[PDB]
Amino acid sequence: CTHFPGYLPNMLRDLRDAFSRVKTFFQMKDQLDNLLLKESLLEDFKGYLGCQALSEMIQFYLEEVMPQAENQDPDIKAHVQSLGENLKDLRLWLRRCHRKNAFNKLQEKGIYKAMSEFDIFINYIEAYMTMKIRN
Amino acid sequence: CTHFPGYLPNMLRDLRDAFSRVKTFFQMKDQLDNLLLKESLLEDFKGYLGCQALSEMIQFYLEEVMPQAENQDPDIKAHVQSLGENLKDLRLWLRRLPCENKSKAVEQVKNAFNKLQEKGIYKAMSEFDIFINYIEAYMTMKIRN
Amino acid sequence: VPPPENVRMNSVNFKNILQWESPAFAKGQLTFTAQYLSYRIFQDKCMQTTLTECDFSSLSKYGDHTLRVRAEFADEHSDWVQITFCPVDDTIIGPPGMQVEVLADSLHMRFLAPKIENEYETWTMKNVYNSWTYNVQYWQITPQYDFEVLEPWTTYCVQVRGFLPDRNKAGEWSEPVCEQTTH
Amino acid sequence: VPPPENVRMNSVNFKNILQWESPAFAKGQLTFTAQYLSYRIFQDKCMQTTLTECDFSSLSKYGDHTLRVRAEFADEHSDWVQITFCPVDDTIIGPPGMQVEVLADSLHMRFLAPKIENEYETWTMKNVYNSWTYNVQYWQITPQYDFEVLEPWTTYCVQVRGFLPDRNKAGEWSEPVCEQTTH
Amino acid sequence: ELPSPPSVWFEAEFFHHILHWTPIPNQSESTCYEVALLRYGIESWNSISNCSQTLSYDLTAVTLDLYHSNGYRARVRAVDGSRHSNWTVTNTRFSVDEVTLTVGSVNLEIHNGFILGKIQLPRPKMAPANDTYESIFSHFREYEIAIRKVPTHKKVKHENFSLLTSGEVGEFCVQVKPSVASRSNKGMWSKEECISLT
Amino acid sequence: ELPSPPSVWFEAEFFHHILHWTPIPNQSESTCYEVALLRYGIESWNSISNCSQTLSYDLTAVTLDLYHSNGYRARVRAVDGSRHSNWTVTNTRFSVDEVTLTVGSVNLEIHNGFILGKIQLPRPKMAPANDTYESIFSHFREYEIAIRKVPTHKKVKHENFSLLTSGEVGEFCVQVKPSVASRSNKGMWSKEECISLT
Repeated sequence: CTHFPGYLPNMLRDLRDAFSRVKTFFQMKDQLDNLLLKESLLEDFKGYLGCQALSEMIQFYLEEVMPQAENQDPDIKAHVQSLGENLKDLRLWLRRCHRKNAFNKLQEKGIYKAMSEFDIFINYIEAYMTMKIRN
Repeated sequence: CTHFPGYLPNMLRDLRDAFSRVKTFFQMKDQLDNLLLKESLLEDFKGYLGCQALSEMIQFYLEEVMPQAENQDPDIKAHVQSLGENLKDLRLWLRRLPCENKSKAVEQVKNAFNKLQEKGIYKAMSEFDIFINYIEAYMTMKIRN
Repeated sequence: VPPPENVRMNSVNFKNILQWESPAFAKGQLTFTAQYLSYRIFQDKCMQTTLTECDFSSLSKYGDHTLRVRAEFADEHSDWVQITFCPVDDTIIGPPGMQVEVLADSLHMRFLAPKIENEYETWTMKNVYNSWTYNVQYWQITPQYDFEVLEPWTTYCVQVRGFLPDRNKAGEWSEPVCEQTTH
Repeated sequence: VPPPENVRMNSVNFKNILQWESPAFAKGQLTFTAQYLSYRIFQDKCMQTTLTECDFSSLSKYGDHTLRVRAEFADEHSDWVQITFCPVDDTIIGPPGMQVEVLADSLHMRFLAPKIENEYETWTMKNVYNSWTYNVQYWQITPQYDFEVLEPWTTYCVQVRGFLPDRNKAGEWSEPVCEQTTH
Repeated sequence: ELPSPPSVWFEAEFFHHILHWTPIPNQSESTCYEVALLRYGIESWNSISNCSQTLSYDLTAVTLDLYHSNGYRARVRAVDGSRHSNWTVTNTRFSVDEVTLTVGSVNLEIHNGFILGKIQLPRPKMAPANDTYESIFSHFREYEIAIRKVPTHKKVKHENFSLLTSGEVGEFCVQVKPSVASRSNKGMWSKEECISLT
Repeated sequence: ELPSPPSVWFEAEFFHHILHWTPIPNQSESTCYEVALLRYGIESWNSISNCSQTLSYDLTAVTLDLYHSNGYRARVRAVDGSRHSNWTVTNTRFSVDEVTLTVGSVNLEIHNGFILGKIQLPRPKMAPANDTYESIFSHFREYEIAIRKVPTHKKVKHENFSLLTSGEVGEFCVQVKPSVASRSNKGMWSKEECISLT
């Protein structure tokens, strides 16, 4: 990427130390000692397709948990929003890094063409499946 | 796969032959001989991020175009409904093959949180540090190689 | 709003015609729907037909389809029984046919597959099924790859069914297809 | 509703403060907001300050931030100037400091960087940019791997700046620090 | 004015892209017909002749690349001297799946322990001979064999088959119509075969 | 009832996991404290003693796996003979991010043309000796160097450094404070050293 590994350590430092601000609260109230340790991240989702589960993980945190837990206790909320932002910055550093319009140009005729080139689409799903199968 | 390679001939035969019913009308109405043939399908989409795109194209076929082209002309609509059907039947036998082989753990990732909704809100935000240590875990793999 | 019940649908060799036993009572006649899981729309297969026995062979072979349905009055909806079909594996195997020999000195049975009711073309189920292998099992014998080759006057005689090599499964038996013993 | 204009945002060492010269005219004082591209919610991040220049140093230093802003009367909305930031790239580099020698017979300068004004912890610009390497250029010279050690009585004298290997960039020079030549 | 062509259609056999068309109504002795070809990927048609008096003119020689190419567009255009009618063209791209496919040859043989037959896959001489129908449809191909006595059917993906007559005697005749398992192309009944086992 | 323990927290330097807790106020001569431990992945605690009377207790021998292991959680309950109070627990789970880092040793030497410093990396005997300060923190290590005269600092990535004193004279003392740039663990000023170049 754009000489990205020169930034990675500092970004991880920013995520850990930013999290530390709210850790004292949530860790102190998560008393039921459930042991889900998210084992799967490295032992699963590797290879290629599994990875995207971690991109889904990122979006899971940013949307699913951040603005609900933000109101879970409302008085101190900047501490959790700045953490969601601080992981969104890493998602953006994934889009650029390692991890149709011309159709939409003619809307009125592409409706016909997209449903007249379907046989060639079949021929090509056949063609590149015959690559994806041998290797 | 789930004997997906045993079915490979029938699914494509049925998609092409299902397409054949409306082909006369669709190729007849797309008369400007534009040369957009979705060529990139075989020539591109290599790598984890790139490979899933061809699938997105699959979803375009099954979802984006099929159920609109069904009502675009209503008299022959089974013929386009059959296009949506014949791409869901192939996608469903796909992913179940690194081009589409999926992973089910990512749901243990979330539902075990939602198990205790009031308290998982807390625990998902008390296990954050280990999340850091695993994102770092594969960072130091993805860097070495 | 007494709903209809006791649906029995025989999809043997993919002939997907349904029957829901629509109730003929005063509040049991009014409109009903047979929605399907369309690609996106999730549309109705057909409009209220007083006879519940709506065909659903239209469903594709290799995937699966939900049969979400309803029945209703002007101001009330009657209950429904949404059975999802996956005809390749959620089906019965039709009884295969066969061509049978009459020669006394040697019997034969060539197996033939069941056929899907495709209006447009002519098809054999073997396109849909990949490991097809006939099984003749009657008073055990078993067919060769496509057809069976190679007795005292015993009335115990051939019976045949569809079979799949790895999803060993049985169609209606061709018990009717008796064999001719000879001196 | 005469809006404020002539935005100049000074990001030297990540103090992301803007300035628009809020107008004191009849329709130019009342409330305004500075919404941001929050991870998803897209929330507000400052209330009305008579000075348009609300501080925003809180913004992260490696991502990018939308500066969606508005201004309004109770019954009318004013204009706005959405400068998108990416503080790592879209910023100025401060003037370096130094640790300085007093020996006449041999001068030395240990180089020293600008420091980020982080309320929570302590950081140095060198930390943020991993390939940092100073450039001292005066009457061209370039600093030794880390620090400078050691002519006619010439008043042409040191200046120092930050430099980056691949993103060739220059902070403001540390020009004032003249050196004492000697016999 | 002059009438447009009544019907303009593509007859594309295996590497025998023989165009066929209906004539203009009330054609003159001065009437002529054009024949044309176009391949998809090309923005405009290709021409075959200033005059074809015949209803048709093979464009194969230009259309040799029909099988691999993205597709084709073809036409015929009747003409009567100086005054010319308009063309009638194929709205639908000409591909192999429009092209009735066919095989090269079939045979029947009797061996010591079984009968055998070993078919041939069309490879037209005009076609560039390095590439043959056998070569393009590499993994998926499927063709029906009908066997009847002179005075019974199965679907096969292989050029060779054996049958109950393997250790038997009698007069049986065979036809083969090809297809592609991937494509429902409307095969054409290929050359016949028949053999005596007696 | 009797009061539960007020607070239970960790003073864990490099490989010294000494659990610490404040005792009950006005403890009797009969007063005792239980000690317990828990590791994530286990559903229930493990015991260390029926009574610990001291204010603190080393768990190092069971906590040897702290670095690879996700973490640990511990607690105390006060007891006075038969009658026992309820437990007090470590609110913040004890993980690697709690461990205060330090180095093994440092030195000062004078060469013909330069000064040098060459650190040693801690591995305690109780630790499983395969692992050491070098072994867990495989890629990143970063430590500040302080050099002062008897009566000055920079950030470096490497175990070895030379400095302006390379050609100089004087009495200088050294401290080294380690860290990990990818991490926020609060390093500690490591063992001192001092040498005169004068």
